[PDB]
Amino acid sequence: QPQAKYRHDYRAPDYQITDIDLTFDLDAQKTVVTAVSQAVRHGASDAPLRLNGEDLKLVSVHINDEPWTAWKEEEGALVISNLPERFTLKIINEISPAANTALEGLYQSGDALCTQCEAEGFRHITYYLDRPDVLARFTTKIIADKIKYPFLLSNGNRVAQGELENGRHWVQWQDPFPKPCYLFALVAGDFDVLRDTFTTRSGREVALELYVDRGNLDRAPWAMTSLKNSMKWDEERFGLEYDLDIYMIVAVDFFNAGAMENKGLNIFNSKYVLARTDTATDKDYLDIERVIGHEYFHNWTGNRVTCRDWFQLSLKEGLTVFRDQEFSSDLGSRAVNRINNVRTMRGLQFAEDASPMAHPIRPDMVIEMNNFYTLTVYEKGAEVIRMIHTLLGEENFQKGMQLYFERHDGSAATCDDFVQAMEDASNVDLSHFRRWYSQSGTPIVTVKDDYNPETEQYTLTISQRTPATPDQAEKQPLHIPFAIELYDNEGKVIPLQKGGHPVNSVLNVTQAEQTFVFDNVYFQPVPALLCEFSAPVKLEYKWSDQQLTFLMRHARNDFSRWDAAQSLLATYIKLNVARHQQGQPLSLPVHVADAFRAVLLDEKIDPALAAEILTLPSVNEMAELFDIIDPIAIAEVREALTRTLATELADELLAIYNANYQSEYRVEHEDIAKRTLRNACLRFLAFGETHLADVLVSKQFHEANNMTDALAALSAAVAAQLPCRDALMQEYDDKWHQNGLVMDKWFILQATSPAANVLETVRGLLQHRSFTMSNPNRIRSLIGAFAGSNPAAFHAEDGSGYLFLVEMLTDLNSRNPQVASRLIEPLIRLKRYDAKRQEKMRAALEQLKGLENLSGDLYEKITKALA
Ligand SMILES: N[C@@H](CC(=O)O)C(=O)O
Ligand code: NA
Ligand code: NA
Ligand code: NA
Ligand code: NA
Ligand code: NA
Ligand code: NA
Ligand code: NA
Ligand SMILES: [Zn+2]
Repeated sequence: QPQAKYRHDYRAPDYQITDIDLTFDLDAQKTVVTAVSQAVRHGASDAPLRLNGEDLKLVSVHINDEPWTAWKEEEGALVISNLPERFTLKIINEISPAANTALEGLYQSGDALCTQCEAEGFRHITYYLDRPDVLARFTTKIIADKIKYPFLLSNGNRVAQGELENGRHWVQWQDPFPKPCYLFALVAGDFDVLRDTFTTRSGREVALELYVDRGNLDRAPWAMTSLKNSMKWDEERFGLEYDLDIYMIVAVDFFNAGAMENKGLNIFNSKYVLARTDTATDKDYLDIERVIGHEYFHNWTGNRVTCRDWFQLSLKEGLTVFRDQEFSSDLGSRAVNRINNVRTMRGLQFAEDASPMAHPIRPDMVIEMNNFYTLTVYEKGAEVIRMIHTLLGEENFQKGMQLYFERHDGSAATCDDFVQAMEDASNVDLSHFRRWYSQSGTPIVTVKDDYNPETEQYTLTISQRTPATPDQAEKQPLHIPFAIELYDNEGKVIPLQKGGHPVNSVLNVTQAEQTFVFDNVYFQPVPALLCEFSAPVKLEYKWSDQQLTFLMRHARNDFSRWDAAQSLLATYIKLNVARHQQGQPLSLPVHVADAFRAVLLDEKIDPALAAEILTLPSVNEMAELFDIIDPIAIAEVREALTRTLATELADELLAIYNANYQSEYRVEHEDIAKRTLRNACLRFLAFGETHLADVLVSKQFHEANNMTDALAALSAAVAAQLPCRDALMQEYDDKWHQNGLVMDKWFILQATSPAANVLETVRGLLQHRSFTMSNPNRIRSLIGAFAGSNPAAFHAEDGSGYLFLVEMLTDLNSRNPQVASRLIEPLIRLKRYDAKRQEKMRAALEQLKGLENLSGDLYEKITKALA
């Protein structure tokens, strides 16, 4: 079983490879790879060259065309001794794409051949320095059957091509930018292609090419549009242009993650490309936008400046996630973006940071690097970049970006390099701030206030601490940017000031305990605290219900209104989960329902914001409110809350639902906001009087002129168990079974059903004609959704959920360890549950621990969990 690697052990490579010339004789069963690398020794004279390789059949090794005798293969490697200081290495080896079920390296996706090399997949293709601080100029020649693989793509530009006998042909590509090998890509296959052009602001014309399976061309234009929007935004906001002549994107159906930023040749999960208005939701559209942007933004933050080592992953991922969010936010509703990203942080990433798998955004120890493409590295990473932006402001932040690229373009850099550039450009000290890179867990910030009428001073007393995590026992105070705003009783902002002088509204919370005093506060204020979620922390402040509804009515930033609503609900969620556990039904003060009534009827509230306030926290967000999670109580309480609101607000709900009717479907931000509000009302209405509800939901499903409205109705039928549910579900199956992406939404609904027999229906679905264990999207939509988004069923008291997940992981461990490791995440959270649940979950993990051929991916998580 493999060994952890440690950040502190980094050392510069003994050898570099500057140029590599690859040839593939491609065939599904047996591909022959010939790799000619120019190498240069940088370390000691007697150091052997250690090349990484996995599942390779070595055919030959030459050094300057001399067959080499001074080498040996060992586990995962080829070690070559006694070398000159500079030489040409030539390796020939074979691999087998068709046997590759793990989907890393060169593998088969339906009838196409494609690659996934990040993190360490290139070593599955040939023996190489598969580490991202080795940067080479690639030239890639691909030879293949002309009829099966008429398109032969790799990074860069086409520089040669020819025909051969026996119906073969080849294309050779060259990419002038030196790159680590995780950015290599190869695709071969037969595709429809949508071609278009973007002209950069300095007048460079870029050819854009989107390759999709035959018959999918009608689902390509949105993705192409989003790519152009991405290129334009990166110019306007960051000053960055694309740096090559062609930009290819290939949509493939078998892909473990969302997409991959391979230079000039991104490969995407089809989920994040294909859309038409009858197949895809507004959410899909905005996800496609996000992910096309993200991969495009990587061209600079990732490709032109790469990562010295994998412990620096957040250097590219946090930053690129921050960029995708700023892009979505600039183009769409900034408040909705921020809100959703906060919901992800509080509801999903916080849970990871309290799990056995916790780590800092820049990890210190890793066994299987594929386990570290996480909510923490990505989402918390972005929150960290956003704290830098909070602290410097946009103008200085952009100077730091410029200094970062000027210093590091064409190299592999570290997180620390990025911070240093931000500090040097801005003259803001971020010494203490760096601790966000090295410390795990979610800080808890405790605030106490005092208003003094004699002195006309408001004083905040702010504390922080981060509990210990399983990985780190010592924790220290962070540099928390803690934004506030103070409101008088009409809703006007009170200027923050002290001893004659303006005070910055971003307070520097750097110690365990400190006090901040504001002068010239002539009237007792209501504060907004942690505005725009200015740091990724838990806030402990004893809000009154009235302060919160005041904020819902007057806070200047949309986000603060949302967040005040979430704090209002939180008290009553906790109340009612304790009640539920004692058999007591839901209790909600009248004035709380009235605060939501007011939001429904305030015509001055942006519908984008109203919709989010009227979207109740998910069962994951509700779970973060508790020390011990009771998932059955949480789910029953969320249902009961929804039915209570539905009853108390029925007439207003119906009215706003009807008022937001739109006969034209458009993918435009104002329209999306109205629809989102409409459908937020629908969710409550689905839990009204049974007959009204059944009629309204069924009508929406049947008369929808787009998938957003049809899915929302179908989902409501499922959630509220309405009489029409089985018929609507069967209709959607009959209509859409041949379409995987669309059936995924139905699999999710099945898996997250509140029906008593959900598990049984889920097992049955393992034989459904649209399901297959060969496809990660199907896996995640049916199995992963059950385990991860239906905690109430997953955690059924008879333990049937755990046994089901064990059976599924027993298969996936061998087939596709990365998807297995995604799916195991719910079981590793056992210590958040009660003793009886812990016990069955430990047993399930001990069973897994005992699997023959346990993957490293699962071994890592399972041993942290059982600790
Ligand atoms: N989203 C993919 C790759 C990326 O960051 O673009 C992953 O989890 O690796
Ligand atoms: Na190099
Ligand atoms: Na990536
Ligand atoms: Na990259
Ligand atoms: Na905007
Ligand atoms: Na991966
Ligand atoms: Na507002
Ligand atoms: Na949670
Ligand atoms: Zn990324």
